[PDB]
Amino acid sequence: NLAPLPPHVPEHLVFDFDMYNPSNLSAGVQEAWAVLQESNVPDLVWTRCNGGHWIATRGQLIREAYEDYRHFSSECPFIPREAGEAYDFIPTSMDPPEQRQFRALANQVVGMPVVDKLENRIQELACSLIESLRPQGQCNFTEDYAEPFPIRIFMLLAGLPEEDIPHLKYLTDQMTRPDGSMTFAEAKEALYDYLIPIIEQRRQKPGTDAISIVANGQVNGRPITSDEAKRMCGLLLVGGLDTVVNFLSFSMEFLAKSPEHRQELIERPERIPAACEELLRRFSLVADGRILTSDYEFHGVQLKKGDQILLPQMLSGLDERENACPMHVDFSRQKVSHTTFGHGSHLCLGQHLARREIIVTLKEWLTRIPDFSIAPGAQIQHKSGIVSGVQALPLVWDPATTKAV
Ligand code: HEM
Ligand SMILES: CC1(C)[C@@H]2CC[C@@]1(C)C(=S)C2
Repeated sequence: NLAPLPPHVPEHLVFDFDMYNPSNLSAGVQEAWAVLQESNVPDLVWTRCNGGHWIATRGQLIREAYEDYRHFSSECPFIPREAGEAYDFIPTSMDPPEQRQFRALANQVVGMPVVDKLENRIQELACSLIESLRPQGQCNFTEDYAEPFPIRIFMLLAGLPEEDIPHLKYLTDQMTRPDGSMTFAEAKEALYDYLIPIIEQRRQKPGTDAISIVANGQVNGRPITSDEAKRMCGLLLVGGLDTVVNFLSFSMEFLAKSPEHRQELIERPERIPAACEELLRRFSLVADGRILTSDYEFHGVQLKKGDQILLPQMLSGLDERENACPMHVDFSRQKVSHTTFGHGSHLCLGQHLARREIIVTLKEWLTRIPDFSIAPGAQIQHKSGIVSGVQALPLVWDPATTKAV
């Protein structure tokens, strides 16, 4: 289902990439995207899929576009347009200067100082989940760790019942990796139905949780509105539920396949932080975009007002112009160049949280379960979307090679 080419699009710029179902998905999600970076592909292409939109393919262009909010607006950041249109998260669907006030508040809730305070729980949960798995000699890493670990921490931060996970996780998934079961607006609405009563409750009787702080916050000298609080919280939920979860699975799949990388981390732990960056580069997984505010000629291509453009954060670090041998995992790269957590004014506020969760997992897993692999005859399937993911990750190990702590 290709959309008819608009008049302004030169036929030579056409490359029919489906962000939701790329062609070489079997080879892995990052590799399926990386087709965009082959020599036969222009830097800036138009795809007829998902209603027609531009895609910048090179880290240089992606960064420029991300910097330029005047031309590339966040108003409609999701493809397809109906999703971008329904999209009303804060701060994400706002441009500076307006964005700034909302960002400052979101920052109060997820930033460094929160990470620092939660550090002990993160460590406690990771150790507990791992120890609980260790003697089994097998899990479903996606269901058994990648989900619970980051989610439970978010749940704790947000002061929401663990019981809500399944319902919430379903709705968030619908947003990044649409099933066809529900449209964006429907999904958005169901999440909002969820949050409304809670926000209400927390404006009346505040707690110390993230929702309480957002609901009762100050933006541009006045109080946040209920609707504004709803729209921030909605974003927080998607970030909490859908990011760290998927990343861990890519990373753990790689480690399961690469003894020499595991060993490296076991023997030279000083390297963890560097490896975490390298994994964030190689297993980058986010792709959103912007909307043209006006007619604009960008690197010799004429963009029309209202045109959406995908600026895949995933792609920058995979670009050979940015990193030599991109598909190769090297913990000792002199410079790890990525835009995994975004670029420009929308840089990921939850990054500090994400990094802490990753580093803990690496350290803690490797400590107890140094030797593991993918289950014999399991085929690992990746899934593409706004946030890419791994369907299931069956791991096996010999308990006798594990270490209790
Ligand atoms: C592996 C982990 C994650 C990755 C790769 C990631 C990636 C991103 C990207 C690419 C953006 C910018 C999007 C844009 O420019 O359209 C961003 C923004 C954002 N993310 Fe993260 N994210 C992660 C984890 C999280 C977590 C754990 C949270 C906390 C709930 C979260 C909260 C946010 C917020 C609040 C923003 C918006 C900042 C603003 O618009 O000013 N992220 N994320
Ligand atoms: C990856 C996303 C595009 C999705 C919606 C905003 C975003 C930056 C976070 S955090 C979740």
